[PDB]
Amino acid sequence: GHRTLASTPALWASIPCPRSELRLDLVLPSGQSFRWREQSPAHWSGVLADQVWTLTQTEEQLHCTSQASRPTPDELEAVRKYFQLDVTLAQLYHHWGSVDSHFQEVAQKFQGVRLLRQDPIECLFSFICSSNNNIARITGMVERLCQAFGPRLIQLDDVTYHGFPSLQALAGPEVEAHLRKLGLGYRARYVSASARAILEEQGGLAWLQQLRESSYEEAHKALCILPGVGTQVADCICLMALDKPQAVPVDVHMWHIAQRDYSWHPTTSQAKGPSPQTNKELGNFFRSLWGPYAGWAQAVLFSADLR
Amino acid sequence: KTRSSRAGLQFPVGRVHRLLRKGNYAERVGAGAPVYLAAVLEYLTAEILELAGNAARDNKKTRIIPRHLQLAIRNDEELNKLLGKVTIAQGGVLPNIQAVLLPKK
Amino acid sequence: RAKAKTRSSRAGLQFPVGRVHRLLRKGNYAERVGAGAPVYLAAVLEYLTAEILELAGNAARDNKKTRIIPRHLQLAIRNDEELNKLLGKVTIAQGGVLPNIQAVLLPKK
Amino acid sequence: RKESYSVYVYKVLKQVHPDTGISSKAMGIMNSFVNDIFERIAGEASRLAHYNKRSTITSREIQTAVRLLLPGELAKHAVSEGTKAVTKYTSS
Amino acid sequence: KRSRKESYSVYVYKVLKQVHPDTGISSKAMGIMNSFVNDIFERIAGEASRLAHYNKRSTITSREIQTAVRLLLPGELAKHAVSEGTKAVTKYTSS
Amino acid sequence: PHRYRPGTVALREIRRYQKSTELLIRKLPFQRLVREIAQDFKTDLRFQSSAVMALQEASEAYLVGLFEDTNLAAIHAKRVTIMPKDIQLARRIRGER
Amino acid sequence: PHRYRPGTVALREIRRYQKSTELLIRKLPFQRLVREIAQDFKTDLRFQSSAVMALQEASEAYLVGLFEDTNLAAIHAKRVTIMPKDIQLARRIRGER
Amino acid sequence: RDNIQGITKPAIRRLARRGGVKRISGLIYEETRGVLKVFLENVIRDAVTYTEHAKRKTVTAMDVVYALKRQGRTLYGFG
Amino acid sequence: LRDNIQGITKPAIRRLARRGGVKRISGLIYEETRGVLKVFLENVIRDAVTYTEHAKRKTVTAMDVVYALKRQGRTLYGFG
DNA sequence: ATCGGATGTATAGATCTGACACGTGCCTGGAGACTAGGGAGTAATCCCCTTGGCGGTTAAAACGCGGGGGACAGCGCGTACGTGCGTTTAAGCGGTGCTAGAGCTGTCTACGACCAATTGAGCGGCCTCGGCACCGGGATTCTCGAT
DNA sequence: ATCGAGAATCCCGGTGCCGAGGCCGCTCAATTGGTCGTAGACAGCTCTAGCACCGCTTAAACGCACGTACGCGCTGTCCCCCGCGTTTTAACCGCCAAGGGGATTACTCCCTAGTCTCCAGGCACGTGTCAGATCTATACATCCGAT
Repeated sequence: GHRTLASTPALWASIPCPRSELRLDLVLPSGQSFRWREQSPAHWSGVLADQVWTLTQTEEQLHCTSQASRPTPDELEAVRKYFQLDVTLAQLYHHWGSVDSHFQEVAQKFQGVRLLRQDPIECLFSFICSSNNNIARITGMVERLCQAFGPRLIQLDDVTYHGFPSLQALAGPEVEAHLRKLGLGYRARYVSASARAILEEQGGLAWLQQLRESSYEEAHKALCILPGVGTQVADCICLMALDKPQAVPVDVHMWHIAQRDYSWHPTTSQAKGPSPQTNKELGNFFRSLWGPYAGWAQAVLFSADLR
Repeated sequence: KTRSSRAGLQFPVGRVHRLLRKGNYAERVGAGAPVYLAAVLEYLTAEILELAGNAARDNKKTRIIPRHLQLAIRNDEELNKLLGKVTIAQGGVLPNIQAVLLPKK
Repeated sequence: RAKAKTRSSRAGLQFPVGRVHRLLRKGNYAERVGAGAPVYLAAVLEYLTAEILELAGNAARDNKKTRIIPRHLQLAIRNDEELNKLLGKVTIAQGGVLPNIQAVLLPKK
Repeated sequence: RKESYSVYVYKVLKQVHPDTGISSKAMGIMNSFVNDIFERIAGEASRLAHYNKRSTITSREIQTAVRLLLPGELAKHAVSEGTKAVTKYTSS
Repeated sequence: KRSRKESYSVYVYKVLKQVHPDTGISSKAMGIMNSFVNDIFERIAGEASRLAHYNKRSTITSREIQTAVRLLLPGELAKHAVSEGTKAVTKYTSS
Repeated sequence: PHRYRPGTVALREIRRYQKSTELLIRKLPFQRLVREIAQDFKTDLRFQSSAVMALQEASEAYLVGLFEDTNLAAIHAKRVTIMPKDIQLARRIRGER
Repeated sequence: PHRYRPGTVALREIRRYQKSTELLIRKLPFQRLVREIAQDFKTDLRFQSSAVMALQEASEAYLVGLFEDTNLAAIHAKRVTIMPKDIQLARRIRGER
Repeated sequence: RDNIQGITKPAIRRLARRGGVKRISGLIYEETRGVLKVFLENVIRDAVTYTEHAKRKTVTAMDVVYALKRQGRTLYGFG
Repeated sequence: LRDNIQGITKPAIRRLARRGGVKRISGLIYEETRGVLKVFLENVIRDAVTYTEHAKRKTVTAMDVVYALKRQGRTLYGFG
């Protein structure tokens, strides 16, 4: 079964990390990644760097674990990179708090909300399933998508973990029809259609991976081409999988936050409600308010608004 | 010489042709149109008058009165349809009684 | 020749006056048509259009629909008494019927 | 100098019943009937001419107006009588 | 080209936006409005033509259209229509 | 003495008035009613005699037609007597109101 | 089990077909009927699809109006079922008979 | 100056008899007076309006015939 | 073509009655309304075909049907 | 009124899309500006016909009973029509292929508008007499108790 | 369950009487010739949408098995609308007056048809910009059989 810090002590390794720098309960189930489950209280399990892990935290430490031994230093580095631990959240909160008193009020109660370094492919298809949907549902869809087309890893209790599907697999024959039986709705083709476009028209995996060196403007532009990947989804990918920290998603949640917490309204736009250019304007508004890491500040308020 | 006699009619072709133009029903009017209209008017008048004369003779009267016209109109299922939504003044109604009203035997 | 100004705007109108005047000429209604008759008629037409469009917009807002469909037009005509009297003998294409059930048909408690 | 069809209705009455008379009280109804039928036919002929973008009222227009207004059995005889009359008028 | 076919679409659209500046209208509704305005135009014009013939007149002035409006439009609808139409005629006469 | 069973005299006068062609309505009360109604639309209105006569003929023709329709409704409802339900059913189905 | 009472699935779908705005009759059978009727007046006639649609819509409106009048006539006779006698009564009152 | 009561009870009975009616209820004797008043108002409205358009002060029979024809109840015998 | 009035099935009549506010249906209603529909369609199609023939055409357009309904007394909006 | 199943609506970290809105090219129908003649407004006037009045007359409307027959409520029966479930079926949709005639243009003709002269017909106007309404007497049809 | 008394309604005969209809003058609109202008009859060409077929999906029609609610026949009650006698009252009906307004005549003057330039409002068409719908799970709200 799933390990716990108390049951198999000699299988856990720690990483210096204060709760002020990271709160797993505020990051893993908040819509960034849909692959983590609190199988046991305060213990989150999921796939990280092609293998299963269980993570749990004390006050100043982040504890990590057919493994038959404690995580190695090399493996632990995989975890630090996933949580981008070289970035000091305390410095970011300070800055955002200094230029936005509302953020300061919220930030007092929701510390440790950071951003996850992610894999481009997993991020692209998970958010293609994020559209017009709720986190609870999205989570199920992504799980069934991985069980059906992803590599089988290991089994803990009655849970069999799977790696994320490859482009070749998602581009396979009759994938759409399968995913509709798996309840993906119309997003089923979006998945099939985007895998093929990438493989047969954009120059495969290399095309998506190269975007990480490209500019936010370029990257976002490149992604909007893919079926199911309009402005909100593209920004999600840029921010969470392509290292574009200034990329601000503009969903219903950030729509409400802007309105009630900043009394914001479109000025350059035409419409008074959500539209492609009002959404674009809201994004710039947040960028001019918080700066270069505006997307990360967005992640904090979004997580807090879920609560 | 008269266009009524020349067409073998009794209704005035000239008068119908005047009324057709004065009434400005269209910019122009044909020559056979008043003749055709006069013929139709004559035939309808003959039909009404023939049934009215029969109805008047049925009641031993050699003079036609509006009651005879109403009886003749209502006794023909085609002419009644043609004049379904119109009233003959002092024409009365068609005598009928529903069978339920009639006394028990 | 001065700046060209339409007769519809001289009368502060929206429905056309030249078009209505031409139609009156070409409909063979009478030999001559007065100058003010097309203006009046256009005013009556625009008022009636504004009335029906007001009712249709209210019906559309009640149904939370931004655009106006024939169903809203038919419902607006049937709800208002005067317009229903005006358009009693007129069928609206795919307009539907006014929702009503006779009280006798309803169940007993 | 009002104008009425009393003379023509009387002539038709003499043709259909040589020994029966008509009261002027009903002859007024005859006038108001022939005038009404004339108005009803000419109105449909005018609409026909305007419908087909035409500007002339012809025998075809009147015949179609009759075919539209009068019912089956009466309209067949009306059409036949009109056709015979116009044929005779053209032949003469 | 498909010939000059004269429709009231633009005028109806202008009235609709002057009444509710943020509501669109479908093509079926414009077709119905076009048929409606043509029907009412034919009805009022025919009635006024009948008035012109009855009074043995020769022209259709404003007051025959006024009388036709009072015959056709029921009650307060006719009242409002006459009032606004006389407003428009006075505005037109004042150039 | 001699008393007719009820209904037989009620079936009589039906034949009499169907064969009849008079007006069945007193002329002066109807003329005064017409003038009273015309006051609501204009003061000091004159009427030709033939105008009042035509109004009378049209009014009674309409009333007889309405009574025929209500009679059809009355027999239809397994009844013999007219009730205001019949007047209103006939007016509504005909489309008057 | 689960069985509904006969009064419910009537008012249900009465509300539905008063809210909705379909045509309620399959298009092709009506088209073939129109063709067959038009055969008697002329042979080898070709109907514009809009003409068939207009005929269908007008027939739907006429039949719904007739059914409303028939329901009123049925309710007048202390009945909730429409009988044919209701249909010819409504037609007779309206003037179609 | 109420004059609707001039349409007496026996005249209403006579009209119903011509309609072909055996028995009349009491409430008819006022319901049909109301109906007749409504119809006369509707017709005389158009008649007086025609008189106004023609700028006369007498209501001719021809105006009544026109008004009746406008409502679909054409009348023969006067014009 | 023959025997096409049966194409208007009993469920179609039931749906029409339900739209018309009718709660419950007898048995002879279907035959009676098929007869009524035949009569009404004959009445409108005769005038439509007459309108078409007067224009020397072999195609019955929606415009002629609209004019025929206007004469019949329905004045159908929408089409043209 | 209460309660557990059936339905119905709002919503959920967006996206697509057939329909609509809008911009623009381009003409053709509306405007501006003149004249011409006649339709309509206006002043004067005359008759007639609608309004108002009075007095006799009596037909018809109001009123009051007696009663009986028809509306109405209740009630039992029975059956047929609503409802649900499984089984055909042909409606509907997408696609392809073909051509009948709908819809335009082009030309020229013959058919109707229009005007001048002519003449007869069908409209007021007037006078007669016979078809028809009315009164009365008598023959005989339906109704309603007697038996 | 079929006859007389009694109204009641035709049949017939006499008796006025006032419209129906036959002449008569006439004058204004129908008829006839002739000229000129353009609506459309006839030819001809294009293309489009109506028809015809065909394969596949699947919502919808059909048929059969229930079972309970509604149509209908039957009884009993009571009430209110008939038929009829009696009283009144207001409508008919014959006069009278009388003057308001509808019709008619003769100016006369502005108002709209007709025509010729001249131009921009609206139509046709080509791109942006979207409101409705979207698969399905879920959180409620709402209705309905059973209690």
